[PDB]
Parts: sequence; C-alpha cells; structure tokens
Amino acid sequence: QNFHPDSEAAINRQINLELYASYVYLSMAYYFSRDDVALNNFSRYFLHQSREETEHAEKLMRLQNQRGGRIRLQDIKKPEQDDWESGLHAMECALLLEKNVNQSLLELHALASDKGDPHLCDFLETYYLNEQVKSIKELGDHVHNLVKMGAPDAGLAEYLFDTHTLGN
Amino acid sequence: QNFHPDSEAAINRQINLELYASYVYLSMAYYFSRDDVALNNFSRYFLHQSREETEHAEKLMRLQNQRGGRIRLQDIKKPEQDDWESGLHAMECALLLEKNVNQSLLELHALASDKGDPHLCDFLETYYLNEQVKSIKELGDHVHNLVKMGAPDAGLAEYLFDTHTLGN
Amino acid sequence: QNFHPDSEAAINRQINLELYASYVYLSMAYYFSRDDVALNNFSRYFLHQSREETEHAEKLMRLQNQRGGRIRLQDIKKPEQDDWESGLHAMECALLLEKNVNQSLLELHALASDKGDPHLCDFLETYYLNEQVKSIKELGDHVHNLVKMGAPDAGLAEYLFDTHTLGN
Amino acid sequence: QNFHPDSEAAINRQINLELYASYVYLSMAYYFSRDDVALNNFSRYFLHQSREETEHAEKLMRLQNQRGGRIRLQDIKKPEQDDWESGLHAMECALLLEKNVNQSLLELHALASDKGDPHLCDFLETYYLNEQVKSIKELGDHVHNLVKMGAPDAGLAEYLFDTHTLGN
Amino acid sequence: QNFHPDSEAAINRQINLELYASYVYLSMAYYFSRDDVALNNFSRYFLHQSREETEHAEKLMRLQNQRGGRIRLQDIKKPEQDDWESGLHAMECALLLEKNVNQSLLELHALASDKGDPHLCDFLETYYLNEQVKSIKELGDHVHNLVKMGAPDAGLAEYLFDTHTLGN
Amino acid sequence: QNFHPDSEAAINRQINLELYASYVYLSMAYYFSRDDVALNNFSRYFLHQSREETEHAEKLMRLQNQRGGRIRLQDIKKPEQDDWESGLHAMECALLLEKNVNQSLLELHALASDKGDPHLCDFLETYYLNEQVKSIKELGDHVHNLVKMGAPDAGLAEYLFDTHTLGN
Amino acid sequence: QNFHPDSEAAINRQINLELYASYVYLSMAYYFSRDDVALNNFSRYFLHQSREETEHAEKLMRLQNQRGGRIRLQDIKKPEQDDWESGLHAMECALLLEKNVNQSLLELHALASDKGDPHLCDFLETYYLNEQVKSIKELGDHVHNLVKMGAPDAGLAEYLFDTHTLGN
Ligand SMILES: [Cl-]
Ligand SMILES: [Cl-]
Ligand SMILES: [Cl-]
Ligand SMILES: [Cl-]
Ligand SMILES: [Cl-]
Ligand SMILES: [Cl-]
Ligand SMILES: [Cl-]
Ligand SMILES: [Cl-]
Ligand SMILES: [Cl-]
Ligand SMILES: [Cl-]
Ligand SMILES: [Cl-]
Ligand SMILES: [Cl-]
Ligand SMILES: [Cl-]
Ligand SMILES: [Cl-]
Ligand SMILES: [Cl-]
Ligand SMILES: [Cl-]
Ligand SMILES: [Cl-]
Ligand SMILES: [Cl-]
Ligand SMILES: [Cl-]
Ligand SMILES: [Cl-]
Ligand SMILES: [Cl-]
Ligand SMILES: [Cl-]
Ligand SMILES: [Cl-]
Ligand SMILES: [Cl-]
Ligand SMILES: [Cl-]
Ligand SMILES: [Cl-]
Ligand SMILES: [Cl-]
Ligand SMILES: [Cl-]
Ligand SMILES: [Cl-]
Ligand SMILES: [Cl-]
Ligand SMILES: [Cl-]
Ligand SMILES: [Cl-]
Ligand SMILES: [Cl-]
Ligand SMILES: [Cl-]
Ligand SMILES: [Cl-]
Ligand SMILES: [Cl-]
Ligand SMILES: [Cl-]
Ligand SMILES: [Cl-]
Ligand SMILES: [Cl-]
Ligand SMILES: [Cl-]
Ligand SMILES: [Cl-]
Ligand SMILES: [Cl-]
Ligand SMILES: [Cl-]
Ligand SMILES: [Cl-]
Ligand SMILES: [Fe+3]
Ligand SMILES: [Fe+3]
Ligand SMILES: [Fe+3]
Ligand SMILES: [Fe+3]
Ligand SMILES: [Fe+3]
Ligand SMILES: [Fe+3]
Ligand SMILES: [Fe+3]
Ligand SMILES: [Fe+3]
Ligand SMILES: [Fe+3]
Ligand SMILES: [Fe+3]
Ligand SMILES: [Fe+3]
Ligand SMILES: [Fe+3]
Ligand SMILES: [Fe+3]
Ligand SMILES: [Fe+3]
Ligand SMILES: [Fe+3]
Ligand SMILES: [Fe+3]
Ligand SMILES: [Fe+3]
Ligand SMILES: [Fe+3]
Ligand SMILES: [Fe+3]
Ligand SMILES: [Fe+3]
Ligand SMILES: [Fe+3]
Ligand SMILES: [Fe+3]
Ligand SMILES: [Mg+2]
Ligand SMILES: [Mg+2]
Ligand SMILES: [Mg+2]
Ligand SMILES: [Mg+2]
Ligand SMILES: [Mg+2]
Ligand SMILES: [Mg+2]
Ligand SMILES: [Mg+2]
Ligand SMILES: [Mg+2]
Ligand SMILES: [Mg+2]
Ligand SMILES: [Mg+2]
Ligand SMILES: [Mg+2]
Ligand SMILES: [Mg+2]
Ligand SMILES: [Mg+2]
Ligand SMILES: [Mg+2]
Ligand SMILES: [Mg+2]
Ligand SMILES: [Mg+2]
Ligand SMILES: [Mg+2]
Ligand SMILES: [Mg+2]
Ligand SMILES: [Mg+2]
Ligand SMILES: [Mg+2]
Ligand SMILES: [Mg+2]
Ligand SMILES: [Mg+2]
Ligand SMILES: [Mg+2]
Ligand SMILES: [Mg+2]
Ligand SMILES: [Mg+2]
Ligand SMILES: [Mg+2]
Ligand SMILES: [Mg+2]
Ligand SMILES: [Mg+2]
Ligand SMILES: [Mg+2]
Ligand SMILES: [Mg+2]
Ligand SMILES: [Mg+2]
Ligand SMILES: [Mg+2]
Ligand SMILES: [Mg+2]
Ligand SMILES: [Mg+2]
Ligand SMILES: [Mg+2]
Ligand SMILES: [Mg+2]
Ligand SMILES: [Mg+2]
Ligand SMILES: [Mg+2]
Ligand SMILES: [Mg+2]
Ligand SMILES: [Mg+2]
Ligand SMILES: [Mg+2]
Ligand SMILES: [Mg+2]
Ligand SMILES: [Mg+2]
Ligand SMILES: [Mg+2]
Ligand SMILES: [Mg+2]
Ligand SMILES: [Mg+2]
Ligand SMILES: [Mg+2]
Ligand SMILES: [Mg+2]
Ligand SMILES: [Mg+2]
Ligand SMILES: [Mg+2]
Ligand SMILES: [Mg+2]
Ligand SMILES: [Mg+2]
Ligand SMILES: [Mg+2]
Ligand SMILES: [Mg+2]
Ligand SMILES: [Mg+2]
Ligand SMILES: [Mg+2]
Ligand SMILES: [Mg+2]
Ligand SMILES: [Mg+2]
Ligand SMILES: [Mg+2]
Ligand SMILES: [Mg+2]
Ligand SMILES: [Mg+2]
Ligand SMILES: [Mg+2]
Repeated sequence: QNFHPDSEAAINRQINLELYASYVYLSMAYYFSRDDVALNNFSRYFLHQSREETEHAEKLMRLQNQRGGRIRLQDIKKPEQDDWESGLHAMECALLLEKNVNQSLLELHALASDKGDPHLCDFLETYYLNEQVKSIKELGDHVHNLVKMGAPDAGLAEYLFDTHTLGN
Repeated sequence: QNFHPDSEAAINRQINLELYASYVYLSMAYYFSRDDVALNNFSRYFLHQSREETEHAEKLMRLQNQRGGRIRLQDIKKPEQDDWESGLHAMECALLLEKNVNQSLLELHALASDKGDPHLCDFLETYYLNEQVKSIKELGDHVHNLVKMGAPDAGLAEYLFDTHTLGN
Repeated sequence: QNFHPDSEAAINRQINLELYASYVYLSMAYYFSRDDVALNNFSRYFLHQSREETEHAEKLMRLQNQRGGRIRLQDIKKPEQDDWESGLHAMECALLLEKNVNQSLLELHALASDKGDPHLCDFLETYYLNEQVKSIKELGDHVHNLVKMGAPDAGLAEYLFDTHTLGN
Repeated sequence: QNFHPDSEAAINRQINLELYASYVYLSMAYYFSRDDVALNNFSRYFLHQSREETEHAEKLMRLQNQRGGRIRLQDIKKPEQDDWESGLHAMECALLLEKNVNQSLLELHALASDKGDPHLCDFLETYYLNEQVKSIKELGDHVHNLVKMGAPDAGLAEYLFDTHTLGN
Repeated sequence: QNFHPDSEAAINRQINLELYASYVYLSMAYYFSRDDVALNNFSRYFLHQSREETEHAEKLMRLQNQRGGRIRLQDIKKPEQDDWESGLHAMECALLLEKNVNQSLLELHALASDKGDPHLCDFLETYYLNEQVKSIKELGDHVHNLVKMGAPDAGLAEYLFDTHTLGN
Repeated sequence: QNFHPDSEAAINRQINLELYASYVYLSMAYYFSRDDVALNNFSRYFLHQSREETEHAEKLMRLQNQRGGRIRLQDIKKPEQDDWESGLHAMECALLLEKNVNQSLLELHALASDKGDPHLCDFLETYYLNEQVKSIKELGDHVHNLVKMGAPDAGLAEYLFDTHTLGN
Repeated sequence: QNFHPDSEAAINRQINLELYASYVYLSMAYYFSRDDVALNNFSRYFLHQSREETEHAEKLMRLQNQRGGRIRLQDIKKPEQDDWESGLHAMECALLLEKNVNQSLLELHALASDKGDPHLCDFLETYYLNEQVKSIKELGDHVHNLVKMGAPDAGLAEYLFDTHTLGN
C-alpha cells in the first residue's frame, strides 16, 4: 500500500550506504589502535560510530519488510583509504561522509514527498534527519578543536583531545 | 547544508518572540504577587509559563547552532501592560499571545516547507506546534471557567479558581 | 512605609540591568556552542551565570512587591556583541559587565543610605554586594589564568581551561 | 562597650512593644474560637503570630544581656479591643499594629545609627526589619483578598478564606 | 448553661494572674543570664516555668470560650523586682508566687462549689490544684537544698545546684 | 573598586591582631596543661579559642584577596605573659583581649563607613561584631562564676569550674 | 629528670621555628589565591602545610610540659617575602625552609645525644626526622617537575601542575 517501487529501490540504495558508513568507521577504529597511532579513545569513538551505522542500516531493512518491499543487498565497498593519516584527517573524512549520507537522506525524503508517502517521510524525519544534523555538528566541533589545538603537527594536540574530549 | 538564509533569519525572529513571551509571563507573575492582587497560584502559574518560554527560545538557539546558522539577538521588548487588571484579563492576554506565537510558528513552518527543509519542519512539529495547541486549549479552558464563575467582578471567582484549578 | 519614590525608580533600573546581564550571558553561552568555537564548558559556565542573573532580577522584583512599589519593566537591550571572539575576550567582557553592575549597586546603596532606608541597604548587602565581589574575583582569576596560558592565540590554552577549570 | 544609655532605654521600650503585640495576637486568637465566631484557622494563625512576637521580645532581652544593659520591664497593656468584630477587621488591626511596630524599629535603627552602634543596627536589620516587611506584605495580601471576597458581610468569604488560605 | 457571671469574672481574674506568673518567671529567666549572675540552668528552669504559666492561662481562656463566657483581658503587671538578688531569693519568690496562685485557685474552687458548677470544679481539680501542689513541693525542695548548701553567700552553693539539680 | 588604601592598611593591621589573639590563646592552652596547673578543660577551651582566632585572621586575608588588596604580614608578637597565674586571671586577660579586639573592629567599621564601603561594613557586621559581643559575654560569665566561687584561692573553685562548665 | 636546661632552651627555639614555618606557608597559601596568581591547588597545598607546621609546634610544646620544662614563646617573625613570584619560586623557598628546619632538628638531636637524653632523641626520630626527609623529597620532586615543564615562563606549566599533581 502506497509504497512506490522507486521508493523501494531508493531504500535499498540507502541501506547500502549505511553499511558502507559502518565499514568506514570500522576501518578508522582499527587504524587508531595501530602501534604507530595508538589513540585508543579515537579508536573507541569510531568503533561506536560503526555500530550506530549498522543500526541505521537495520532500521531501513525493517522498514522494507514492514512496508512489503524486497530487500536487495549489494556489495559493501571498502573504504577509500586504509591509512587515515591522523586524528584530524579521520575526523574531516567522517564529517564529509556524514554530509554525503545526509544529502542522500534528503534526496530520499524529497522522493517520498513527491510520491505522497507520509509514512516514509516521517520515518526519515524521526530516525535519520535530526540524527544526521547532530552528528555533523559533533564532528564539526571536533574538527574545529583539533585544528585550533594544532593537530596533527603539534605533538600534544591529538593526544590531549583523545584523553579529554573522547575520554568523555 | 539545506539551510536557507531566509530560514536563518526567521528562526532569529522566532527566538526573539519566544523571549518576549517569557517576559510577558514574568511580568504577569509579579503582578499577581502585588499586595493588592495577591493571587499566589496565578503568580506561580505564570512564572512557570515564563520559564517554559525561555526553554522554547533556547531550543531554537540550539537549532541555529546545530544547522550552522548565526544567532542574531535583538532587544526583548517590554510587555504591553504593567497592570494586568485581573486574573481573567491576564488569561485572555496570554491566550492572545499564544495564538500570535502560534501564527508565527505556522508561518515559519510554511517557509521551511517552501524551502524544502524537512528537518526544520519536523523540529517545529515535534517541539512547537502541538505544544502551542495544548497551551491554547488550556488557556481557553481557564478563560471559560473564569468567565462563567463571574470574574473579575464576582469577588469569589478568581480566589476560588486560584485555590482549586491553579493550586492543582 | 519609608520607601522613597527615588528608591522605587532606582530598583526598577536595577531590575533592567540584571535582566540585561542575564541576556549577555545567554548570548555568550550560545556563542561557545557554535561549531567553530565548541568550548562546551565555557558554554555551560555562562549559561549558569545567565540563570543566576535572572534570579538577581526576580529578587528585586519581589522586593518591589514587598515594599509596595510598582514594578515598571523596560526593554531588555541586546548584548553589545553577537561574536564574542574568544574565551578570553568573553571573560574580559563579563568582568567589565560585573564591575558595571557592581557600580550600579553601590550607587543604589548610597541612595538608600541617603534616604534612610536601612531595609534596602541590608537587602543589597545581604544578597548583592558580596555576591558581586565574589563574581568579580572569580572572573578576574579566570582572566589571569587564560592570559598566562597564552589565550587566545596559543591553541591549547582555551581548550585546557575549558576541560580543567570549567569542567570543575 | 559602645552601648549608649539612650539605646538601652529604647531597647527596653521595644521589648514592651513586642510583648504588647504578642498579647494583641493572643486576644485575637481566642476571639476566633468563640462559639459565635468559630473560625479555627484564623484562631491558629493569630496564635502562631502571638508566639512569634514573644520570640521577638526574647531576642531583644538576650541582646540587652549580651551588651551589658539592664532589662527594665513594664506592664503589658491590654489590647484596645476585646471584640475584634470580624476576620477582616482583625486582619486590618494586625496590619496597623505591624506598621506601628515597624515604625518603632526604624526609629530604634535611626537612634543606633546616630550613636554609632553598628552591632545594634545589624541586629535590627538581621532579625527585625525584613521580618516586619514580610509580615506587613502578608497581612496586606490577606486584607486585600478578604475585601475582594466581600468580607465581612458576604457570608461565605471569611469561611472560605479560613479554609483555603489559612488552612495552608 | 449553669455558668454564673461571678464565675465568668473570677475566671477572667485567674487568667490575668496566670499571665502575671508567666511574666514573673520570664523576668527571672533573663536575670539569671546576666553577665554578673550567669546561672544558665536557673535561667532555663524559670524560662520553662514561664511557658507553663502561659499554658495555664490559655486553658482558662479555652474554658471561657467553651462555656460561653466572654474573655476580658487586663494589663499584665510587671514583676515586683527587676533584680532577683540570688538563686535562693528567686526560688523563695517563686514559692510565694505559687502559694498565692494556689490560694486564688482554691477561692475560685470555693466559688464554683457555692454556685453548683461541677464542671468548673472538676476542671480546676484536674488541671490546676494538683499541679500547684507539685510545683510548691518542688520549689520548697529547691529552697531547702539551697539554704542548707549555704546559698547565696557560700560561693559554691548556687553554682553546684545549677549544675546538678537544675542540669537534670 | 571602592576599596580605599586606608581600608587595605587597616585590614592588614586587623589580620595581625587576630593572629596575635590566636597566639595568646595558644599560650594559655599550654599553661593549663603544665604539671603544676593541670586544668585540662581550661586547656582545651583556650586551644579552641586559638583556632577560632586563626579562622578570623584567614577570613580577613580572603577579604583582602577578594577586594584586590595586598596582604602585608607583620611579626606576630609574643603574648605579654608566659605564666598566666590562674584560671581566673587567664579568663580576665582573655576578656580584656577580646574587648581590645572589639574596639579595633569598631574603629575599622567607622573607617569603612567614612569611606563609603558598605561591603566592608557588612563583612564586619556579619562575621565579626556579633561574634565579639558573644565572646565578651561568655568570658564575662566565666569571670563572674570564678570570682563568686572563690577562685583562685578557694582550692575547689577552678577544679569544679573546669569539670562542670568547661567540660560542657 | 634527665632534662637539661640547654635542651629546654633548644626546644623553645625549635617551637619558634615551627611556628615561623607555619606562617611562611600561610603567606604562600594566600599569595596563590590572589586574583593575579589564581592557582587554587598551590594555595590549598601550602595551607595544608601551614597547618601541619602548627601541629609540629604543638607537639614540642606538649613535650616541654611532659618533661617539666617551661615554654618560653617568642615573636613569630614575618616571612621574608610577601610576593612569592611564582609557583616554582614558592616551592624552591619551601624546600630551602624545610632544609633549614631539618638542620635545626639535627642540631637539636646532636645536643640531646650529648646530654644523654634518649627520650628526646627518640621523640625527634619518631615525629620529626623522617617527616622532614619525606617533606624535602616531596618538595624536591615538585621543583624538578616544575623546572622540567618550563615554569614559570611557559604559560601552561604551573597551571597543569596545579591541576594534576596538586589536585591529587
Ligand atoms: Cl524486520
Ligand atoms: Cl553488488
Ligand atoms: Cl588512501
Ligand atoms: Cl593529516
Ligand atoms: Cl588535509
Ligand atoms: Cl597532534
Ligand atoms: Cl547549542
Ligand atoms: Cl534590536
Ligand atoms: Cl497598560
Ligand atoms: Cl479586567
Ligand atoms: Cl476585556
Ligand atoms: Cl473574581
Ligand atoms: Cl471551596
Ligand atoms: Cl513577589
Ligand atoms: Cl522601554
Ligand atoms: Cl560586535
Ligand atoms: Cl580575542
Ligand atoms: Cl582585547
Ligand atoms: Cl587558546
Ligand atoms: Cl540572655
Ligand atoms: Cl509599668
Ligand atoms: Cl473595643
Ligand atoms: Cl467588621
Ligand atoms: Cl472598618
Ligand atoms: Cl464573610
Ligand atoms: Cl478545597
Ligand atoms: Cl478556645
Ligand atoms: Cl487593665
Ligand atoms: Cl526590687
Ligand atoms: Cl539574696
Ligand atoms: Cl531574704
Ligand atoms: Cl552560692
Ligand atoms: Cl583567598
Ligand atoms: Cl614586622
Ligand atoms: Cl608576665
Ligand atoms: Cl591569680
Ligand atoms: Cl588580678
Ligand atoms: Cl580555685
Ligand atoms: Cl601539654
Ligand atoms: Cl621575642
Ligand atoms: Cl620580597
Ligand atoms: Cl619566579
Ligand atoms: Cl630563582
Ligand atoms: Cl608556568
Ligand atoms: Fe550511541
Ligand atoms: Fe547513518
Ligand atoms: Fe552517520
Ligand atoms: Fe512545564
Ligand atoms: Fe513559546
Ligand atoms: Fe507559549
Ligand atoms: Fe474548596
Ligand atoms: Fe550558582
Ligand atoms: Fe546580577
Ligand atoms: Fe553578575
Ligand atoms: Fe513562624
Ligand atoms: Fe514583633
Ligand atoms: Fe509583628
Ligand atoms: Fe513542663
Ligand atoms: Fe499557673
Ligand atoms: Fe505556677
Ligand atoms: Fe567554635
Ligand atoms: Fe578574633
Ligand atoms: Fe576573639
Ligand atoms: Fe597532612
Ligand atoms: Fe615542621
Ligand atoms: Fe616542614
Ligand atoms: Mg546493501
Ligand atoms: Mg554517533
Ligand atoms: Mg573497488
Ligand atoms: Mg576504493
Ligand atoms: Mg511533513
Ligand atoms: Mg514528525
Ligand atoms: Mg524527533
Ligand atoms: Mg532523527
Ligand atoms: Mg551519528
Ligand atoms: Mg569537540
Ligand atoms: Mg532576540
Ligand atoms: Mg505551560
Ligand atoms: Mg517600546
Ligand atoms: Mg509598549
Ligand atoms: Mg510529537
Ligand atoms: Mg509539539
Ligand atoms: Mg505552553
Ligand atoms: Mg480550567
Ligand atoms: Mg526591566
Ligand atoms: Mg556565578
Ligand atoms: Mg539598540
Ligand atoms: Mg548594541
Ligand atoms: Mg551576608
Ligand atoms: Mg551578597
Ligand atoms: Mg555572580
Ligand atoms: Mg581560575
Ligand atoms: Mg516590658
Ligand atoms: Mg508570622
Ligand atoms: Mg489601660
Ligand atoms: Mg485600652
Ligand atoms: Mg549599615
Ligand atoms: Mg547585614
Ligand atoms: Mg538578612
Ligand atoms: Mg529581618
Ligand atoms: Mg511576623
Ligand atoms: Mg492572601
Ligand atoms: Mg488578663
Ligand atoms: Mg514547672
Ligand atoms: Mg505598676
Ligand atoms: Mg511594681
Ligand atoms: Mg488528676
Ligand atoms: Mg492538677
Ligand atoms: Mg508548675
Ligand atoms: Mg531540690
Ligand atoms: Mg600580620
Ligand atoms: Mg570561642
Ligand atoms: Mg617584644
Ligand atoms: Mg612582651
Ligand atoms: Mg548576622
Ligand atoms: Mg558576627
Ligand atoms: Mg569568639
Ligand atoms: Mg559561665
Ligand atoms: Mg615561640
Ligand atoms: Mg606536608
Ligand atoms: Mg623584622
Ligand atoms: Mg623580613
Ligand atoms: Mg638512638
Ligand atoms: Mg626509635
Ligand atoms: Mg618512625
Ligand atoms: Mg618522623
Ligand atoms: Mg612536612
Ligand atoms: Mg611531583
């Protein structure tokens, strides 16, 4: 009922993108626990973000089932980098990733609106759009502090951010 | 991202209006604790409403920060009256104030819809539009009871409403 | 009784100044939670100061009611700046604000003394004058530490002050 | 030390006035428990006020002892009325009594100031002057509500005030 | 019913005498806390007796109300002395006072008997006559011990009685 | 702000006097624990007074810091006596010391009043002037009892005062 | 018994030196709470050291009493500086002070040994000599860390030491 095939396909594309974001964050988590990086709270922060993105994917899979769509999985592409360079660079990449995921969600909302699917619009507004705004704000805050503190070249900056902001 | 400058400005106008509503309610609270009014539960009721309106303003300020807008504060105008005349008159003025704030919020929602900003639309629907409906209903209930009871001329009406309805 | 009209008017002016100080601190709080400032404990510190200044205003409104004066509210002017530049600059501005509020309170005390109003003199001494001294001392301490640490140009100074002194 | 004989005598006069105020309130308490008045919460309210005035007298007696003065007691005059007429009239008389006690305390403060006795000035400001302001405000509130409600001629007014405001 | 006007008047006289006894004991309490007397347990003992005498007065006022009499208050005369000389002398004066109050109560009982008022007779027997006997016995015990111990001239006597008997 | 250099200097003189009073009481405490005096509760009483005087000094040092004055310490002179002769003599000396400290505080209050420094006036009234009155009263009480009991020549007097009044 | 007059005098000199050390530390404590120093944990650290030195003085006074010597107090000289310059300088001065107190205690031990006073030797070894060693070690540790960190010129050094080492 009232579930357009274009919407089914776009949900499937969004599932893949959430799974990709999970993998990017998993890659970052294990970069920060290398013996030549060793920022354990950066590692834990990105591991938590990876697990949140898996939940984002699962909620969309549940939506497909609830609405009678067919889940169609695709390969989860590897992250663009295996070496994330620094805590600052990884935060900047995460910020760009979250902005790109947000744009995809806003395009999905525009499609649902065009198709007169208020249930899908509300689902996105309730579980996705504000979550993306808060995540982009948080990552922007982190980038700003790391830049101001002198990261990555100032030797104390990433260490102190790891211990204070990401320690909690 | 997807935050229109017209929306930024309208949010700033709404912040000011919420702060104005706070000040109106603060003025009313301290009118009801005058030695020649002395309706302590009217006073407490309006003081609580004043504090709620401050929270309404703060949430919009947080939204501006989250979305990357610039908060631009303006003078908070004094309330139209320093003498609120009676418990009935203050309730009628509060009802008109809340209706005017509601109209401003509905205009802000219409602008956000025109600009294709579902995050802002959802923010208003989630935190503002139903809150305004419930507040207008509550104040309308209070006005009706005070009118029926004979306020302000019937000497027992405002006293009994203060002790029973606004006592809790 | 023994409440001079000059004192009534000066109390009304002081109410407005306390409300203005509240607004200044509210503005500062939301500056520090911008995505390009992101000093969350500076933000919380100034938000708490804003709420304290509202209480200062309310106590003076209660005094007006208790003494039989008429509260006369005025517009609450916007703060002089929307961009507070740095944690150091905001602290320096808060220090100057508190010194100006203190001077106004001392002028109010001098007027109450001239009018032979010991109740008003005692009210100011009990709730205002020592509070102002302690606040000026605290803000002076903060300015000194931020200056010594190298704020705002030394990239670690404001971050470390935020995490250690204003974290608690 | 620094205790002027004029101050000793004025303290003794104030002790007598506090004891007189106690007796007035005791008289009122037992008027309201007459079988042809029967307002038990008016009775309890004035009995509590009577006991507070005894404490006011005792604190001044302690001050005389602490400062090395000699307590000189005088007759406690009977109250002006044995029939207090109504709840409204008794409240109006209590308001006038408290205003007269306040004027006496302000005259005592002026004398202590003239004699350069800051300890006595502070004693009065700490324990007496604000207490008098709050008591005058409270009694003024009660008078206003009783007048508005139609007391003493409106048969429900004093009964309802007794049950609601003075019940607590 | 069965309440004779002579009984009403005699109750009013007894109320005044109980209030007078309260004042005598209050005077004694504050004599013992002078810096040149400084017997703090004598002070506390007489303060407690003062408060008991107020209760004796209030019970008679309640009786007047219960029986439909009219309370008619009179001035409360000051105590005969402001300087009570010694702990022994104050105890001897209290003993004489209680004997005089007892004689007045026995005269009141004789009047109630003559008027055939068993309720008043029982009231006096239940709340007053045995209380007076016990108080006279207690004060006689105290006088005897103070005399035997050498008061007031033996420098340790009043001090030791204060610390042991009146300490508790 | 509003802190006169004469006031700064007078506060520094008062700090020294409080420290001197501490030292006097320390000397007395250790006199009473000599093997040829052996009044352990006199010793504890004066040791407690010594520690209170240190707190009096510290509060004035904090005030100097809070107001932006410069603490200027001076030598703490030794007490006038190393042999305090008796419990009575030590109490009489403490009484004279507290009277002299009180006179200095009243002179400091007069200076603060002349300089229009209500914060300093209130500080002294709140923390010092009543504390001095109560201390002078307490020591006067102790002197009176010791004199009446026959101290120092009556062999039981100081022993019994030590065990009863200063035991607690 | 076995208490040499040279030992009595040397104990009296040591009492004075302990009291002097207390005063030095008190001065330092209130330097660190100036509005232009504002290192609150340096302040608390030195205040605690001041109170420990008072206890050191009191134990020697108790020893004099226990052994039958006569306590002879002398003026407590003011500290050499009122401006302690920096956290590093104050620590260096405290280290030198503790070394000088230690030398005095070792000279006192040598005298007690020469006089064949094993009780005094044991008293010093039990309560003083190891305490001095530990205090000198602790202050040396603090000096070393402050020097290495760049104090006083490196703007973060004293602030970070205050928050981490002296915070606890
Ligand atoms: Cl499912
Ligand atoms: Cl695929
Ligand atoms: Cl790469
Ligand atoms: Cl990089
Ligand atoms: Cl880059
Ligand atoms: Cl770094
Ligand atoms: Cl925010
Ligand atoms: Cl404006
Ligand atoms: Cl108007
Ligand atoms: Cl109206
Ligand atoms: Cl109308
Ligand atoms: Cl009404
Ligand atoms: Cl009702
Ligand atoms: Cl109010
Ligand atoms: Cl205006
Ligand atoms: Cl600006
Ligand atoms: Cl700046
Ligand atoms: Cl600047
Ligand atoms: Cl910085
Ligand atoms: Cl007393
Ligand atoms: Cl008289
Ligand atoms: Cl009358
Ligand atoms: Cl009437
Ligand atoms: Cl009338
Ligand atoms: Cl009525
Ligand atoms: Cl009810
Ligand atoms: Cl009754
Ligand atoms: Cl009379
Ligand atoms: Cl007499
Ligand atoms: Cl006698
Ligand atoms: Cl006699
Ligand atoms: Cl005696
Ligand atoms: Cl301080
Ligand atoms: Cl000196
Ligand atoms: Cl001497
Ligand atoms: Cl002597
Ligand atoms: Cl003498
Ligand atoms: Cl003795
Ligand atoms: Cl000892
Ligand atoms: Cl000397
Ligand atoms: Cl120097
Ligand atoms: Cl230095
Ligand atoms: Cl150096
Ligand atoms: Cl440093
Ligand atoms: Fe999470
Ligand atoms: Fe996601
Ligand atoms: Fe995400
Ligand atoms: Fe609420
Ligand atoms: Fe609102
Ligand atoms: Fe509203
Ligand atoms: Fe009711
Ligand atoms: Fe606070
Ligand atoms: Fe304020
Ligand atoms: Fe302030
Ligand atoms: Fe009360
Ligand atoms: Fe009173
Ligand atoms: Fe009163
Ligand atoms: Fe009793
Ligand atoms: Fe009695
Ligand atoms: Fe009696
Ligand atoms: Fe104490
Ligand atoms: Fe003192
Ligand atoms: Fe003292
Ligand atoms: Fe310790
Ligand atoms: Fe030491
Ligand atoms: Fe030491
Ligand atoms: Mg997929
Ligand atoms: Mg997250
Ligand atoms: Mg590939
Ligand atoms: Mg690739
Ligand atoms: Mg919608
Ligand atoms: Mg919704
Ligand atoms: Mg939501
Ligand atoms: Mg969401
Ligand atoms: Mg997220
Ligand atoms: Mg951050
Ligand atoms: Mg605004
Ligand atoms: Mg509400
Ligand atoms: Mg206008
Ligand atoms: Mg207007
Ligand atoms: Mg909702
Ligand atoms: Mg809502
Ligand atoms: Mg509402
Ligand atoms: Mg209603
Ligand atoms: Mg205003
Ligand atoms: Mg504050
Ligand atoms: Mg303007
Ligand atoms: Mg402006
Ligand atoms: Mg105070
Ligand atoms: Mg204050
Ligand atoms: Mg403050
Ligand atoms: Mg600080
Ligand atoms: Mg009197
Ligand atoms: Mg009361
Ligand atoms: Mg008369
Ligand atoms: Mg009369
Ligand atoms: Mg004053
Ligand atoms: Mg005061
Ligand atoms: Mg007060
Ligand atoms: Mg008061
Ligand atoms: Mg009162
Ligand atoms: Mg009322
Ligand atoms: Mg009477
Ligand atoms: Mg008794
Ligand atoms: Mg007479
Ligand atoms: Mg007489
Ligand atoms: Mg019986
Ligand atoms: Mg009985
Ligand atoms: Mg009795
Ligand atoms: Mg006995
Ligand atoms: Mg000094
Ligand atoms: Mg004391
Ligand atoms: Mg000398
Ligand atoms: Mg000397
Ligand atoms: Mg006080
Ligand atoms: Mg005091
Ligand atoms: Mg004291
Ligand atoms: Mg005593
Ligand atoms: Mg010495
Ligand atoms: Mg130590
Ligand atoms: Mg010198
Ligand atoms: Mg020197
Ligand atoms: Mg050995
Ligand atoms: Mg050993
Ligand atoms: Mg050992
Ligand atoms: Mg040791
Ligand atoms: Mg040590
Ligand atoms: Mg260390």
